[PDB]
Amino acid sequence: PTQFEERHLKFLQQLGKGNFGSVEMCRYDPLQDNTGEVVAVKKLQHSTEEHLRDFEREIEILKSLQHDNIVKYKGVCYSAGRRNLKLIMEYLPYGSLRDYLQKHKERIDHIKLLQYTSQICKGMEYLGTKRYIHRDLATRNILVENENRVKIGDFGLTKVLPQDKEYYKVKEPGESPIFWYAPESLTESKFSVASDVWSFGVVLYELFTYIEKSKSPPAEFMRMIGNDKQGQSIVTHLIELLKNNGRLPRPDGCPDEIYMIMTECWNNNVNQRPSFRDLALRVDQIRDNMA
Ligand SMILES: CCc1cc(O)c(F)cc1-c1ccc2c(-c3nc4c([nH]3)CN(C(=O)c3cnc(N5CCCCC5)cn3)CC4)[nH]nc2c1
Repeated sequence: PTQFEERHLKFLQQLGKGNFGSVEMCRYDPLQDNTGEVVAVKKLQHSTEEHLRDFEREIEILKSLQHDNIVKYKGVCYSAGRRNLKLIMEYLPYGSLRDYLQKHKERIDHIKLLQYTSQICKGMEYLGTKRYIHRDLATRNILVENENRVKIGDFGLTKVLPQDKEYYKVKEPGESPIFWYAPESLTESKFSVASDVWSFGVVLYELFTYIEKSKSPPAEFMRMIGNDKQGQSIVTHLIELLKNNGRLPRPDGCPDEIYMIMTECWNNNVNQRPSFRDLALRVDQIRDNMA
């Protein structure tokens, strides 16, 4: 069932590419008659021992997850051995929520945005039960199954909390999604349920801007940082801005109670951010009040 042989994988098209790995749309066709299931397949380009260990950890996390709002794991292809593993996930033709929302915004009202928001909270609450910190919550990493269902994707950075600590410190982090990071993640590389809640605030911001390009978190933070950037890195300007209570502005058209939720997620103190359970409850009630 979870056994996939390289000889039966047929390349259909490219679906994405990072700095060290990529995603392809393949058909898994053991009958060789083109009736096989279409799947999304991840592989690494530059396979260093550390990238390999991270990839194996991503696969172990995916094997453990079964939820309606989490992308379905199918298996792994071990044909070329440990050095060239391939991860097999369900293929979702609607793609990312970031792209789907930009494409279908004329048929996606605030009530629909809140239905997606609730599903994301539910998926996140489930991750929390397993002590998993997603670390890359963003609309580009949430996938769409249909008009009524979204699923949390890209578990490439997901970490498991230590048994006795409420945070995981990442010893050696590569290129990071800084405009979605909590301040303690930027300054101390500390990741927790509370830093996933901060990122969730940024996701909610993305949704309510309807992915208007000029309003993206990098566009707004870069404008807020200003023109006079001499002497310090962008991460340094970002750390200072957030310490001085600089925040993404309220999208025009955004309900006040939704912006209030974002501002609470963006508390500088890890211990003062809302829980995903409370976020689901609040979002569900705002959505019920709208209709
Ligand atoms: C296997 C990797 C993985 C690992 C995980 O830990 C995880 F949690 C989830 C996934 C994962 C990732 C993407 C998945 C898609 C998908 N479905 C579409 C896309 N992705 C893009 N898309 C495209 O049309 C597309 C997008 N970008 C392209 N690029 C952009 C950059 C390089 C040029 C090609 C090409 N096609 C529209 C449909 N379905 N299932 C997936 C599952």
